[PDB]
Amino acid sequence: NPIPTSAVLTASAKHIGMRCMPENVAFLKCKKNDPNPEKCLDKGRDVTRCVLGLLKDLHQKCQKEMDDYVGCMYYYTNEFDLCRKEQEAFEKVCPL
Amino acid sequence: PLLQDGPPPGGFAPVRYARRISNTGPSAMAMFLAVSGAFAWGMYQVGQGNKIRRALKEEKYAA
Repeated sequence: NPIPTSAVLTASAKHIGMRCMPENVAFLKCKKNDPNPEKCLDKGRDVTRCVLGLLKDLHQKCQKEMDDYVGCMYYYTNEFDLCRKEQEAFEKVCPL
Repeated sequence: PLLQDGPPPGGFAPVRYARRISNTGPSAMAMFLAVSGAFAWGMYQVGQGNKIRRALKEEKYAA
């Protein structure tokens, strides 16, 4: 449901970095070999679909505790150390 | 008028004029030690804080 904006993606990067690891590694290896966007096209959809699935899962499982996290991250321009309150409120319900 | 101004019986109270010195404040190596120890402890604290800031920045970059 959420649009993959800057705030949501930065907020959920913690969960992306442990569930999207193989797809991200594959895309990075593909991009390193050749800079062609055309050649990296096919691997550029696997990561997109897996990240969107993760965002859907996080939105459904952690609904109220993620909207406030995204709102505060957008408010403070993605600075983790400032608030952090909705942060632990977020991994409290999402177990990562 | 037989009531001239003058000192009271027994004279006036003794006074001081010899430049009493208070000698206030820390003395000798007290300030030097208090500054050197503060400098060392503060440098250690600064190193610890820089380590913490480096950890924060590297986790931000890992995000």
